[PDB]
Amino acid sequence: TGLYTLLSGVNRHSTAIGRVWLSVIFIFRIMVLVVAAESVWGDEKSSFICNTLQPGCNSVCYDQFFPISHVRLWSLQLILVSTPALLVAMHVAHQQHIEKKMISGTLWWTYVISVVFRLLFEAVFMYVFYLLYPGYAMVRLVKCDVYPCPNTVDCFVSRPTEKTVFTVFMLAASGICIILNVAEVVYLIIRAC
Amino acid sequence: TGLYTLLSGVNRHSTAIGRVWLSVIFIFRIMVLVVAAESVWGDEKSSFICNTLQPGCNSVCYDQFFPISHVRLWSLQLILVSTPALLVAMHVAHQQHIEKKMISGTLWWTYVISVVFRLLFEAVFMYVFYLLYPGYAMVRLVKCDVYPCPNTVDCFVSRPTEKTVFTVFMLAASGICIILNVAEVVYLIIRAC
Repeated sequence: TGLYTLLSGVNRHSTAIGRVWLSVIFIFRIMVLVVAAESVWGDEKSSFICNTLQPGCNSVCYDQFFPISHVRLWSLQLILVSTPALLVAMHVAHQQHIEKKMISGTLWWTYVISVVFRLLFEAVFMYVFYLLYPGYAMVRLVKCDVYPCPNTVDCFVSRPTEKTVFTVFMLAASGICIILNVAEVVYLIIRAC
Repeated sequence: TGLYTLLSGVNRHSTAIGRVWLSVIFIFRIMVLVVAAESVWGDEKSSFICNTLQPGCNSVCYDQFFPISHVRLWSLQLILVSTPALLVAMHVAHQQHIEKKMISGTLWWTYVISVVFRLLFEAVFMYVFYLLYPGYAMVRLVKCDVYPCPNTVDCFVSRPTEKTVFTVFMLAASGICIILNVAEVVYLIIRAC
């Protein structure tokens, strides 16, 4: 859990919000993703079937309707969100090593910049998820007309309801994280002056 | 061949047109139908296939696109066209038997009425063929959306080109028969006065 709190962005300049609340939500998202990765999204493509005899229609329809899986999007989002925290940690380690082998304002500015970057990454991933999948709910039946499928074919999705439930959980957690990051930057600015 | 000439409508009041030309066309139609009945229309339904996994779609699509086979239509047309000729023949046999056990105008009127009825039957069968199958040509691929087929499916017809050739032959023969019957009634009316 210590590695998770390090990846959250806990810093000596962090207030209570960033130290005790943001890290817990980060760990919660990690745990939910670990639970839901291969249990419910494991057979997304192998169980995807269409009512046709045309060879190759299943694969092209699956690629058309799922350009990138939800789990992979959430994994990329978590990696990119955790990157600035470990960047700051490595910078702190470098500064301490330089001190050992031989100011606070630089640390403060680095912390606020990293928080802003985390907010930006969360916002852009929310926007791209909205672009790819406008509705939070997943449907049982889809209509596919991509070549080589003739006319329009019916295709069926695996576990729509469970995927909808986990999507709701993940989106709520991401929204809470965005709100907490905005509160963090506002609180730091207020404390500055 | 004598039975065929009897079924054509050969009568003692018949002129050359009805005695030597109409009967030959009748026999020609019979022979072409016998050749084409089971050779080319035999596998019309068993070889009819559609690109789908839906059970029962082949049968409903075949029934939708072929309400009655061409061969059965031609068989019914031949039977109904040959009916008045044998009706007249049985009436003549009855008259001769009555004469044996004990006028010409009755025979003349019966002959002209039978020719008119043959013309009407040929015309109505031509019209119903035009209603069911507007084009003389048969296509390779058809689009079917009848329940329970989902959306629209592609279905493939057996031997479209050979069926088109035989359809052209049969339609030309029927048209020639219609023209000859009209000429027969006109010639009989002219000879009457």
